[PDB]
Amino acid sequence: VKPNYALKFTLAGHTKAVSSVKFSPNGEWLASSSADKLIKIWGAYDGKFEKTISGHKLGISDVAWSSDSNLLVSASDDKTLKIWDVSSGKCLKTLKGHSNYVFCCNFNPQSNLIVSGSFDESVRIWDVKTGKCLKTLPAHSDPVSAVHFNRDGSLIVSSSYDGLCRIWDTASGQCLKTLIDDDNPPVSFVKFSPNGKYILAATLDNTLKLWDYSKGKCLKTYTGHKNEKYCIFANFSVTGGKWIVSGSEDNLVYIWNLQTKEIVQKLQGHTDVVISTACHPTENIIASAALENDKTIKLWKSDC
Amino acid sequence: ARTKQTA
Repeated sequence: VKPNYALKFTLAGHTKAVSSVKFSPNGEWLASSSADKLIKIWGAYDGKFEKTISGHKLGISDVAWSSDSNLLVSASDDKTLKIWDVSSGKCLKTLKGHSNYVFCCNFNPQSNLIVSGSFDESVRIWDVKTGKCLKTLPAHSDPVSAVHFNRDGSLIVSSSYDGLCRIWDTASGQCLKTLIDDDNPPVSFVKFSPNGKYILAATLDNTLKLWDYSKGKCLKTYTGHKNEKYCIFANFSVTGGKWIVSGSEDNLVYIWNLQTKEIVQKLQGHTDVVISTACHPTENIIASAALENDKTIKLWKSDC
Repeated sequence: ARTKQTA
């Protein structure tokens, strides 16, 4: 009925605000990106610092893992993405084409494509093997805040400050669905549900919404947290109870019951906006990370 | 960009 997440570790090392944290698909690692231009890798279970990956010329807004846990991609203010060999820390490829900050990135499940979103209002799709841009989508009329592939990589969902969430056919680059709200708040984050049937979209009016995008139907609204300013990550937690997990501008991590929408836990400890949270693929572990007053990542563990 | 307010 309610989880009992407790703080296990606080991970310090970044020298500016942290921007995103992501667990490796194999569950061994956490990767973090920062405005400090660095990616850092941490042990998921003991919180032990592992290595720093460097090479971007400006801050990084996002990082994402390949399905084999062997590669990372990062999205930077320097207008590029970089693909990294996790093992060696070496930059394999630099993906060039965006004309403004790259804000968000993700690999497909097959890990042969990367999708990116940028302040240049486009979504791009890249070949992992060659580093070539395969498609540029004129996706939105304002910065693209999030991009995510579904369970088999056949669709991309994008979100933007323009107030829209769009679903795209990966192979053709065609927009299959636009979700709209008559009051048109900026959409600050989106991702598919693990089963691929739903999208979870954050808007800058302190709400998260679960949509059946095929039917154009909003099914659940999660409220009570603070989110009017930043592009904060949200998550489905499915290892124990079925929850929704998000950061918040009141410095807390919020956890809701997915079905009932009840807040079941708030995690206190950070001293700035919790910009990013991530859920461990197999264990009931959450990672959270915070902005400039804080600069730390925390690891939390629950029995359910 | 993510760590500042741009909206």
